[PDB]
Order: sequence, then structure tokens, then C-alpha cells
Amino acid sequence: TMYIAFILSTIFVIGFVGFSSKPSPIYGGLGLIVSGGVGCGIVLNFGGSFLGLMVFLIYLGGMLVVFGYTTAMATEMYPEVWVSNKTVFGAFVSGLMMEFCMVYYALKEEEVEIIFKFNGLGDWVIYDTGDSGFFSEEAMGIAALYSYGTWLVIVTGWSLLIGVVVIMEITRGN
Amino acid sequence: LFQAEKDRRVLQMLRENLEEEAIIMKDVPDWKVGESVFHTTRWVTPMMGELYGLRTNEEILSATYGFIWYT
Amino acid sequence: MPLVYMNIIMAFAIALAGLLMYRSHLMSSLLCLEGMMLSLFIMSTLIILNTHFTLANMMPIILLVFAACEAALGLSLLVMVSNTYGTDYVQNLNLLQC
Amino acid sequence: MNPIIYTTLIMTVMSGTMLVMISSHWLLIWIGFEMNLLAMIPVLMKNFNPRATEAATKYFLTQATASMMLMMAIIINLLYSGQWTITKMFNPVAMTMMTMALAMKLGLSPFHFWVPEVTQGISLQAGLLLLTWQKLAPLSVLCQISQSINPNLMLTMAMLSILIGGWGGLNQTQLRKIMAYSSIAHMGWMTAVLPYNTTMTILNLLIYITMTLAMFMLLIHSSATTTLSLSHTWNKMPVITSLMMVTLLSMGGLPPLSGFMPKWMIIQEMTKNESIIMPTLMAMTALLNLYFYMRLAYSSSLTMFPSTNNMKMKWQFEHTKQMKLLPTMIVLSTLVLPMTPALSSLN
Amino acid sequence: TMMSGRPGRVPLQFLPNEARSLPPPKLTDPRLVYMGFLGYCSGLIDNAIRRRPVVSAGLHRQLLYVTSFVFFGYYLLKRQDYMYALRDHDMFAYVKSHPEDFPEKDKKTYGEILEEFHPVR
Amino acid sequence: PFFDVQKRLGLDLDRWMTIQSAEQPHKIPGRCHAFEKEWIECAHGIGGIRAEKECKIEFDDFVECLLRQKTMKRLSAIKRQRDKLIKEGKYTPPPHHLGKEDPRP
Amino acid sequence: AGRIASFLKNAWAKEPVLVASFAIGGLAIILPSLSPYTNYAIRINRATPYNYPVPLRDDGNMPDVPSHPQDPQGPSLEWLKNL
Amino acid sequence: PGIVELPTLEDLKVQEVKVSSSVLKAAAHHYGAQCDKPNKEFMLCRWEEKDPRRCLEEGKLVNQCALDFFRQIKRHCAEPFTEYWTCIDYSGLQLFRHCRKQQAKFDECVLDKLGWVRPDLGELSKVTKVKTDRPLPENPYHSRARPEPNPEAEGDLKPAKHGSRLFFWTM
Amino acid sequence: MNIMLTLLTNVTLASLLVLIAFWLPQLNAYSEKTSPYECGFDPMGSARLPFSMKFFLVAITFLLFDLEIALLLPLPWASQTNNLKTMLTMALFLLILLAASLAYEWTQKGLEWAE
Ligand SMILES: CCCCCCCCCCCCCCCCCC(=O)OC[C@H](COP(=O)([O-])OCC[N+](C)(C)C)OC(=O)CCCCCCCCCCCCCCCCC
Ligand SMILES: CCCCCCCCCCCCCCCCC[C@@H](O)O[C@H](CO[C@H](O)CCCCCCCCCCCCCCC)COP(=O)(O)OCC[N+](C)(C)C
Ligand SMILES: CCCCCCCCCCCCCCCCCC(=O)OC[C@H](COP(=O)(O)OCCN)OC(=O)CCCCCCCCCCCCCCCCC
Repeated sequence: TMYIAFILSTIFVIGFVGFSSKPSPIYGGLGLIVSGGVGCGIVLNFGGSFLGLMVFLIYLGGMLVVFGYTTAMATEMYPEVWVSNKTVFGAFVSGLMMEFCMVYYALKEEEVEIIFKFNGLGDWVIYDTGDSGFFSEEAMGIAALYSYGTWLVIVTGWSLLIGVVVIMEITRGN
Repeated sequence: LFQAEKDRRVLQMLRENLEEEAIIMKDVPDWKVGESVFHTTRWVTPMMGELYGLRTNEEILSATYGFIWYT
Repeated sequence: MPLVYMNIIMAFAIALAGLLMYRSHLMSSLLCLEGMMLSLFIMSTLIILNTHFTLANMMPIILLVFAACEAALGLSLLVMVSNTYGTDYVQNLNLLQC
Repeated sequence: MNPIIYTTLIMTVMSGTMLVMISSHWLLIWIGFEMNLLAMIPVLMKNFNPRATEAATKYFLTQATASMMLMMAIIINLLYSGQWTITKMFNPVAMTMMTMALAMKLGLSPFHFWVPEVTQGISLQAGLLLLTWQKLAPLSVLCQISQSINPNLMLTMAMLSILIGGWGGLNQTQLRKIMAYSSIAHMGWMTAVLPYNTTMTILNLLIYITMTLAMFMLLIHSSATTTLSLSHTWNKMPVITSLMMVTLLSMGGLPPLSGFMPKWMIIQEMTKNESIIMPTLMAMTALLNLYFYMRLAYSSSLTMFPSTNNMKMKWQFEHTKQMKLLPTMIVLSTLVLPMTPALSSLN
Repeated sequence: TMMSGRPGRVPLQFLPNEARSLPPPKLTDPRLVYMGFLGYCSGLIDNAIRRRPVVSAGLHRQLLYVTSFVFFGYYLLKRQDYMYALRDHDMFAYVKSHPEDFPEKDKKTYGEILEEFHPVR
Repeated sequence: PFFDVQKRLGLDLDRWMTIQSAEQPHKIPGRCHAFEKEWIECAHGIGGIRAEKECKIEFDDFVECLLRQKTMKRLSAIKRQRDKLIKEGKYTPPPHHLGKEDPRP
Repeated sequence: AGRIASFLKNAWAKEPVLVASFAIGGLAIILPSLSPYTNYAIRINRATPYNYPVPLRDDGNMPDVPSHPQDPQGPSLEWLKNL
Repeated sequence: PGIVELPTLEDLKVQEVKVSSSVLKAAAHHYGAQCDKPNKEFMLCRWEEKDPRRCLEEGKLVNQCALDFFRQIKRHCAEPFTEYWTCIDYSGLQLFRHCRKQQAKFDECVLDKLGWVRPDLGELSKVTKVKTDRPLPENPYHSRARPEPNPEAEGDLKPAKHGSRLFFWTM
Repeated sequence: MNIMLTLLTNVTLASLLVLIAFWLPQLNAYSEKTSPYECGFDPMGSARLPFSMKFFLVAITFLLFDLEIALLLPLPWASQTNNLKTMLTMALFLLILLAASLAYEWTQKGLEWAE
């Protein structure tokens, strides 16, 4: 078992609690980067190496722009950190306490939330016995974006081109 | 050849799990050993919990993560 | 359902509650918006990889693409607001009233 | 904005809505919503000023939140069924998330504040496109998934929409905010009938779109954005004020005008399903909308307000641009009550 | 959606092939005349908005308005009649197929039916 | 609302991706391909109402294959009973379950 | 034609990078439709046995299906062998 | 619902093929050429029955053919085969490209001692046909009777009686 | 497992180096030594004041193009498909749309830094 997926999921939730308590965009980006790396680990354990590395790389690139933007647009004299503010620390502690409570309840008994029913057992239990051979199912399914999914490529490329046009138009001014 | 070996190994582990379940759940009031959770009588591929359930953590880990962690 | 799905859904709920509760900066809310799509990506790929839905493996990539388009749109609006008002504070977006 | 870029952005908005309407896959529906929003932001920001920037920011924030909630609902539905097709949703929690997201997109209460704020922020053409097309898409999705809609949630949001629209419109004195609150009330009516007859939903959508197009184009023709600005139009072109007064009477639901047909059909259809309290409350609450339409009609056509001295030069000059299909919208929004049984063709 | 998804429905078809067996509307239909009247009203409103003589100017334009409205009204009436015929057909077939749900009841005369009398005084 | 242009024009834009029992690259089967096929075949052509009333057994099997809730309940019950029996020393695991056996190749 | 030559000579003197980029892209778009080896690439991809070749149940009316791998019937990769 | 049926441990017993992956990969083309028929019968059974419990005897026959093939090799070409699979076992990926001399010696030995011809490129991947006496499964999915379809439309269309019947409209 | 052990080893070695650096030498700290550096004179303002970014548009375009390359990365596996013509068409379509985005921004002066 080793509970590696559960530990990683808990760290994922912790990073979300951080950047959602919202200290300041520098530390929000730091927490989001931690969460992206940990999610890469979770999906690597579940099987998708390409998907994990891709989401990690995309969020590393995206948060690089956010740093430059918060240096220019979203900075103040004394940037707030988690312990610097009463509201930020309160929200951070609330999120951590909620995560701890739900984790403890799930481990102690099969916890049914007011939304969904969860069973405390093995993420290794839920896996499938069967195997593939001499190819990666994830890689083949992703590579099927060009043979299958011609429509998806068309709409995605159109959206990206129009996105360039839009960002040029919004920031025109005048 | 590996297909035949796989079928024999899976069925053997299932039979052993069934025997251990019969030994364990002998005093449970409403419990039928070997009862399927599916309405259909068609053969259903076991999940890793059904095969490596009553086994050591070493075997469980090898079966569930050995390939992914092998680098 | 495993506890992993519970944690991912909890992360999405936390990121949604973060977005809906502004403090001062628009950038922090944008970061909360980017976290929600990260949790959506992780949840979708966990569901797809477990079920061996081979042709659905491309869906998280499209999800990421449109997350990027949303982030670009939000950053463009943020630079326009900052040019107008000197700060990215959401208190300045009060000219229009209900 | 370059005319070519503007028309390609309009076409992209329309393409996103059409993708939403023709897709059978939840991912493609989400893609259509995203494409619509992305191309719709610059249209709002077409005339650059702080109000337009603020309106575009608020619209983007609301629509991004709604799209995120919609994708969460889609993924939750996939978890419990493994189905990507848009049909009855297999999870009540996913259905509740989907209903909340689509209501936030449409502006149903309590998700309505962005509607008056953004509409006042953006120009008349942008508000026309916003109301019409951006109501056109989510309602098609709701009609597709109607058989799993929670009647209690849908009807609660519909009655809230009707009440809020009436009251806000009562207070407002700006024409664009009046139009926005009227839009909220009409969306309330449509979604109230939604869990019983999607055909009646479509009929109300078409009549509302016609009346809104006529009203917005009359405002654009008269170049009036406030009550007092519209009070000068009787001294320039008294025909436009009369047409606007008849259109306002139609929008208020007075017989025998075309605005009575949707309310009539919806009341009848809900009564068939043994609903009486809800149709009676809905019918009585529309008197608020009629009151502020009549308040607007007093200022512009039924009374003659003071004018200014440069109106003489305005008399000397003539209106150049011609509105496309304005006479047709005026006629369709007032005189098609005897053509009611064509809703079977609409079926 | 009552009749959406009815078996044998071709998508995006304004008028199916099975609608050809119904009587087409007469060209002097009062509904067609009302559609022409709507076209004429649109033409007059066009002249009024553009500040031309309302009844005199743009006779060709007014003719085009009336003709377009009559054309579209003719096709709309055909589709409406087809949908109503389809509804009646389905209803009759269902009643025929479910006799236990739509039973014929024995008719009793008013000499046999007893009704309470409520005097007005 | 729904304009079935795909059905009208004979196109295939996303119906390939709608289900996991459809054509997959290299004929890779889904985890619940048989259950989904059975449910789809049962529910074909009878509409949503009758499909929900009558194919409930097939749908229940499909959801069981998807989520594995009854199986996890059984596994957890067996684990709890085994742990309780081991706590009081009433149960002894066999060597092939303790790791003192030679499995098949 | 003279205008085309003048434009190309000006671009080659001002933007050789862009001239090379467009030439390479244009060749990449056009050449595959003229190459006789595209079908060979498709055939080589089809000839790769990723999964098991499940045999057919013999009905006695399958003269083109081999009974053994080494029988003459069945696809041949002799074309790929000498390629 | 019901109780699953599992074969006992007595009838799951068989003589195992206790060679390693390198040994199997060395004698893989000759094995596929020689023991083709039992393996094809077993694979057809597995794909038609969709049930491990219904093709145990075919698995026993597969193991028996493998053991007979390896005994036949061991009786005649033990030394070249040992050299060949020793060469294969060194490679981390178990590549055929690095052991062409030993493969040549082994192929020469089995061609003379046993008359074996190694399959050419693209032959073991061919889809063949199998003659079996076991009947074709009628219901391999254990399906149920499908729900009866709704009755189709019948008759010719007549105009709606008394028109729309929508309130006061006479048409 | 091995990768986790490797990451742990690298992080532990770096942290030990930091610990040795901050604890081995003799330390003497006072307010003048630890003051911020600005070439011998005191800083007029604060280093936390807003710092204008003249390439704000190139950053957004970088986000979009980064996800374009994310789309392009699975091409090596896409070359093993039987639908080579469709794969090649869609790959060239994506690359041509990327080139079109670059050309549009370049001609509309999006690549020029603000003045
Ligand atoms: C190359 C990368 C890794 C580098 C690792 C370390 C490299 C250097 C190894 C040799 C270091 C020798 C000792 C230097 C200590 C600093 C000198 C100093 O501060 O002197 C002034 C001070 C003077 O003290 P004082 O008491 O006279 O002064 C009082 C203060 N004032 C100046 C104001 C009057 O020296 C000391 O305090 C002496 C402390 C003990 C010195 C020996 C202890 C360290 C032994 C190191 C052995 C190696 C293993 C452990 C080290 C880590 C490496 C694994
Ligand atoms: C030049 C002559 C004049 C032309 C003027 C043209 C103006 C109108 C443009 C034509 C509009 C209709 C398009 C006709 C071709 C499209 C065919 C298709 O769209 O028709 C059917 C659908 O068409 C429309 O739905 C109905 C057309 C009729 C609408 C106009 C009348 C609305 C009623 C208003 C009554 C009171 C006003 C009376 C008119 C003045 C297809 O059914 P289906 O694909 O499966 O729908 C799926 C979605 N559903 C099931 C939920 C509905
Ligand atoms: C299929 C598309 C239908 C809509 C097309 C609308 C195009 C015109 C839009 C502008 C507003 C109306 C026209 C007002 C006059 C404009 C200036 C002028 O002098 O126009 C002259 C023009 C002459 O007509 P002409 O262009 O030759 O006809 C088409 C030839 N191929 O004069 C005219 O064209 C006048 C008559 C216009 C047609 C009547 C109005 C629409 C009728 C619709 C019938 C269906 C009813 C429901 C409509 C719902 C909304 C579309």
C-alpha cells in the first residue's frame, strides 16, 4: 500500500489551501507550483507519465508569467505572507483543520460526505489486474488526437489563433 | 503460453482466497462465501484487491507498483 | 470511491471558495482560478486512466489549452485595469452599480 | 478595432454558440462556451473606457467561474456513469452543479448582479448582442438536459428572477439597466416553464428576442441612453417614440400584443401540470415590469417634455444609417398574436 | 420535449416526405391574408421610419414585404398543419393500443342519473 | 437547442469519443467494455424512461464495474473480520498468504 | 513575373531567414503529396503486429486464410524485406 | 446474488515450463512454427469463451506441446541452443541483433537434426484459421432477453380533427 | 521509489551545505552590514514598488504558444498511426496556425516593447 497516493493527495490539498488563503501572488504561485508538482506525482503513480510531466511543464511556464506580472501589477510595499495577516492565517488554519478532520474521519471509518460516499481502503485495491503489451495505452490515446479527433484539433487551433487576436485587441487602448 | 499461465495463476489465487474467506467468515450471521456482487453470471476480471488482498505488503506492492517504480 | 478522489474534489472546492472570496488583488483570484482547472485536470486524468478509456486521454490536454486561453484573457483584463487605476485592486471596479 | 477583426470576432462568438448547439459531447459543449467567452470579451471592450473595461472584467470573472463549475459537473457525471453524451445526468450532485453553472451563465437570481452592471457598462450594440445571443446558448443546453432538472431548484430560481427583475427595474432610471432587469424577469419566465415544456421555453425565447431587438434598435436609432435623453425624441422623430411605446406595451404583456402570447401559453402549460400558485404569483409579479415600462412610456411619448435650442439644427439634419429589419422586428413584436398556433411548427 | 425524438424523425427537416399526403393550405387562407397584412404593415412602418410618404413611396419595396411574408407564411402553415396531424395520429393510435386505459363507458340517461337540486332563493 | 447536424450530414465529430465501447486505437478494450456494451444494447431504442425502468440491472452492473463499491465493501468486511480474529489469536494465515510459497510462472 | 523577381531579390537581401523559412515550409507541405513512398510508410505502419492475431474459426470456406503461418496464403512482407 | 464457481486446485495442476524469458525468446520463432496448432486452438477458445474456466484443457495441451518442443530441442541441439540463449540473456533488452552468429549455429543445428525452417518476416503475425470440435458459444456474454421495442407508426396521415383545437382558433 | 530516493539525497545534500555555510564560520552582524546594496549610497525608494514590464504582451503570447507546443509534443507517437495522411494534415494545420499567429502579432507590432 504505502499510502503514497494518499500522502500526495494531502500535500495537493495543502498547496491549494495555501494559494487559496491568498497571501500574495508570489506565494500563491509558489503554492500552485508545489500543487502542480505533487499532482504530477499523483498521476505518475496512477499511470500517466506524459500527462503528469505535461501539466507540470505547463504550470511551470504559466507561473513564470505570473511572477513577472505580480512584480509589475500586483505588488505592494509589504507583501503579505501566511503569518503576516490575521485573515490569511485564519483561512489557512481553517483549510488545514478541515483537511485534517476529513482525513482522520476517512481513515477511522468509511466517511460518507454530505455530497459523496467515500470508502477508506486501498488505492492499490481499486487498480486493474490486466496489462498491455509493447505500447503505452496513455501514449497511444494521446497520439490519437491527430488520427481521431480531427474536429478537436480544428476547434483548438482556431481558439488559440483567436486568443492571440483577442489579447492583442484587449490591450490596444486608445 | 503466458496466457495459459496467467489463467491458471489467477484461478488458483481466487480459489485460495475463497478457502481463506470460508475459514474466516464462518461465524458471520448473514454471509455467503463466494457470493458475486454482479447480477450477471458472466466471468468478470478480478481487481487487484480480490487477488492480492489477503497477502503480504511486499507482494501487494510488487503487483500494484512494481512496473511503475522500476527504473 | 477512493480517498484520492475525495482529496481532489476537496482541493477543487477549496480553490472555488478561494475564488469567490476576494481580498484586494485581482491576481490572487486569477491564481485561484488556475488552481481550479489544475484540480479538474488531475481529477479527469485519474478517472480516465483508471477506466482505460483510451480515446479520452486527449481530453485533459484540451482542458489545459482552454485553461491557458482563460488565463491569457484574465491577464489582459488585469493589465488594462491596472493601467486605468494604478493597482489591480478589485475595489476600483465600482463605477457600475446594480 | 479593425472591421475585419470585429466581424471575425462576431463570427467566433456565433461559432462557439453553434458548436454548443450542435455538439453531442460534453467536452465539445464546454469548448463552445469557452470559445464564445473568449471572443465575446473584446466585443464588450470594443469602445475603450474604464466602464467598458470594468464590465468586461466582471463578465469574464462570472463566466469563468460558471465554466469551471460546469466542467466540474461534467467530470462528476463521467465518474459515476462513464458517459460523455449530453442526456439525463446520472448524479444529483452533478445535476445541481450543472444547474447552478447554467443559471450563473444566464443571469438567473441570485446570480443576476452582473447583468445590470455589465449592460450599463457596455454600449447599446454590445448589450443587444449580450442579452440576445448569450441567452440563446445556455438555454439550449438546459432544454437538452431538462428531463433531469430539479423542479424545485429551477422554479425557485425562476421566481427569484421574476421578483428581482421587477424590483430592480422599478428603481432604475437608466435605459440599459432597465433593459437588463427586464431581461432577468423574462429569463425567469422561460426557466419557470422549462421543466414542463421546452417548446414553450423556445416560444418565449423567440418572442423575447424579437422584442429586445426592436427595443435596442429603437434606442440605437434615437441615440438615447437615459430617460431624459429619450424625452427629447418626440421633438426630433415622433414616429420612433410611438413605435417604442407600442413595443413597451407589448413587452409588459398587455393583450392583444405579442408579449401576451408567451405568458398565456406558459400559464396554460403550467396549469395543465396542476400548478396554480406559481402561475398566479408569476402573473401578478409582472405588474412591476409593466409599471416601469409605463413609466418609461409616459416620459417619451404620452407626454411632451421640454426640449433644447439645438434641436432645431437636429431637425435640419437627417438620420443616415438604416437599421436592418427594424420594421420587421417592430411588427413581429406587436402584431403576431393571431398567429399563436404556429408554436406547433416550433415544436 | 413531447414530439422531439419521435421515431423516424429526420433532423433539420422543415417538412418531411409524409407531409405531402395532407391538403395544402388554400392560397386565400385567412392566415395567409394575415401574413400579407403583417408584410404591408412592415412596409408602412419602413416608410414612416425613413420619412418617406407612408402610403405612396416605395411600392416595389412594399410589394416585396408582402410577398416575402406570404411565402414564409405558406410554408409555416404547412409545417403547423403537419405537426397537428401528427399529434392527432399519435393520440388516436395510443388510445387504440391501450383499451384498458381508455375504456368505453356505458351511457346512462338523465332519467337514471340522480343530481342534487340546489334551489336559488 | 440540439441541431443534429452530425446525424443529418452523416458526419462523426464526437460520437467516436462519447463512449468507451467504441472503436479504440490498437483495439485496446475499456475496463468495463462488456458491461457498457450490454447496457447500451439493452437500452437501445426504448427511450430514456423505459431504459431507466427496464435496463436497471445492466446499469447497476456497469456502475459496479466502474466504481467497485460493493466489492470494496466485501473486501473491507473480510479485512475487518480477519484483523479481529487475528487480534485474539483465533486465525492463522496460511504460508501461501504469508509469503512462504512458490507461485506459478 | 518581374515584380515577383524583384520582391524575391529584395527579401533575400533583407529577410533571408524568412525566405528560408517559407521555402522549407512550402516544401514540407507539398512534397509528401508527390512522394511515392507515403504509401510505403502507411504499409509499414500497418504491418507492425502490436497485438495478437486472433485466429478465425474455420468454416471450411476460407481458401485465402492460411492454416499455418508458413503456408503460402496470407500477407507477405517480402516487399519490406528488400527495402 | 449467486456464488461464483472456481476450479479446484487439483485440476489447475500442470507441468510448468520452468525456462526463463531469455530461453523462451531464443526458441520463439521455432516454437511458434512447431507448436502453432495447440496455441491457436487455445487462443480461439480464450477469445470465444471469454472465460478462463472454459479453456483449461487447451492450456494443458499448450503446456504439453511446449514441453515436447523443449525436450526435442534438448535431445539434439542442447549446446548451440545454450550458447544462443546465453548470448540473448546478456542484453538488457534481449536483442536479436547482437546474437546473429549463435542464432545461425542454432538454426543450422535444428535444420539438420530436426528439419525445422524458421519463419520469415511477417509470418507469425498472420491471422490463420482453426478447426475445432467445440461448438461456437451461443451466449458468451450471458445476456438477457432484450426489452421489446415500441410499436412503429402505422397507417396514413389524416388532417387534424377540427384543426389545432387551441382555444378559440377554428383552424 | 528510486527517483524519490534520488530527490531526497539531492535535497539533503544541498540543505546540509546550507547548514554548514550558516553555522561553521564566525558571524558578526550589525545594521550597517546587513543594509541593502545600492552601490555605496542608500536606496531612495523600495525594491517592492511596481516595476513596469515592457514585454507584457509577449508574455501572454508565450502562454498561448507554450500550450501550442504542449499540443505538438505527442507527435512522435502519432507517426505510428495507419492514418498517416490525416495525421500529417492535422500536424501541418497546427503548425501553420501557429505560424499565422506569429505573423499576425509581428505585423500588428505585438513583438515591439512598450516605450
Ligand atoms: C568544500 C565544501 C564543504 C566545506 C566544508 C567545510 C570546509 C572547511 C573545513 C575546515 C574548517 C576548519 C575550522 C574553521 C572554523 C571557522 C573559523 C572561525 O570562525 O574562527 C574564528 C573563531 C574565533 O573564536 P573566538 O572565541 O576566539 O572569538 C570570539 C569572537 N571574536 C572574534 C569577536 C573575539 O574560531 C572559533 O570559534 C573556533 C571554533 C572551533 C573550530 C574548529 C571546529 C570545526 C572543525 C571542522 C572539522 C571538519 C568537519 C566539520 C565541519 C563541516 C564539514 C563536514
Ligand atoms: C424569401 C422568403 C421569406 C424567407 C424569410 C426567412 C425567415 C425565416 C427563416 C427560416 C427559419 C426556419 C428554417 C427553415 C429550414 C431549417 C429546417 C429546420 O430548422 O426546421 C426544423 C426546426 O425549425 C424550427 O424549429 C421551427 C421553424 C418555425 C419557427 C418560426 C415560427 C415560430 C412560432 C411563432 C408563432 C407566432 C409568430 C408566427 C410567425 C409570424 C427542424 O427540426 P429539428 O432539427 O429536429 O429541431 C431540433 C430542436 N427542437 C426539436 C428542439 C426544435
Ligand atoms: C432570407 C433573409 C430574409 C431577410 C433579409 C433582409 C434584408 C434587408 C434588411 C434591411 C431592412 C429591410 C429592407 C429595407 C430597405 C433597404 C434599402 C432598400 O432600398 O432596399 C431595397 C430592397 C430591394 O430588394 P432586393 O435587395 O432587390 O431583394 C433581394 C434580392 N436578392 O428592398 C427590400 O429588400 C425590402 C424588402 C425586404 C424583405 C422583407 C423583410 C423581411 C421579410 C421576412 C419574411 C419572413 C417573416 C419573418 C421574418 C423574421 C426575421 C428575419
